Amino acid sequence: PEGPELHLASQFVNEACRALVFGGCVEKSSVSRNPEVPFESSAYRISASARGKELRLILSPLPGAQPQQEPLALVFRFGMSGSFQLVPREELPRHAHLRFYTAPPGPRLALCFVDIRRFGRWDLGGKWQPGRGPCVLQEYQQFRENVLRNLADKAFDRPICEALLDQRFFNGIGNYLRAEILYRLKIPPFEKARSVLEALQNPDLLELCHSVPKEVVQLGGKGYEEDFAAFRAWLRCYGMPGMSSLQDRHGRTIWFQGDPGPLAP
DNA sequence: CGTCCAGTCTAC
DNA sequence: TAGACCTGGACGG
Repeated sequence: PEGPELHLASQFVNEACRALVFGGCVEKSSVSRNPEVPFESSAYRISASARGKELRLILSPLPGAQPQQEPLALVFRFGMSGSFQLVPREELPRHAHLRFYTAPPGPRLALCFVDIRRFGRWDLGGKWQPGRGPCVLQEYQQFRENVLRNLADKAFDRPICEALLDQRFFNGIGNYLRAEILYRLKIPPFEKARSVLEALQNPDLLELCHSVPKEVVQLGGKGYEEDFAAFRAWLRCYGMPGMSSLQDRHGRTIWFQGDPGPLAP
């Protein structure tokens, strides 16, 4: 999951939990190495917001809910397989690692953080990860300034295709968006990041870092397959017939058309 | 049956 | 840099 999936997941939680009341404890699977969430309330509401490749749940007790409880924030990173589902309480998916349980009246549900591969993480705190840059979807202008004000960073010595995965400057961009972004501008993936960005300061690379992921958000879906067909059809480069692929320095596969670029293996 | 493939995090 | 962290689906023999 990349910024668009985190964004659609936070919309899911807000739409699906809009008229729900949760109650009780926050149950973690016994196999999860993430922290126990110390929260009980007889009546709480769940909402969400996304920032880049992180999502923030707010647990909000209703007026008069017992025990006495302030709102609690949890920040999630999804790794390669995280997601949220709203399921019937006795029909938990495998790998439902964190669960919030509706109170009565009405059918007993569970909102679950589901993560097959368990690369996902959550922290108690509610703070965004120190060091992640602004959200390419929701903080475009801040995101653009943060890159252009710091081209001196050794990060921008690297190929543009690698620079685009560095969550300090491109919070929300991952492996499919870097391929799709670079292909719209026919920028060789192994051009030096500083060269492509100095030449900045007809949409440019930093505008596409916002508008490309925004296109995925507007497709909708992705558990949030018919909806996965829509995505597959949108892709112009990532995994597509007739496209070249190389490994970057960290063993991640960059898809592209044409010139590999000067800094290539 | 097996191999290979799909975002951090941290020990060298 | 390299390996670690995980599960499961696509494929090859």
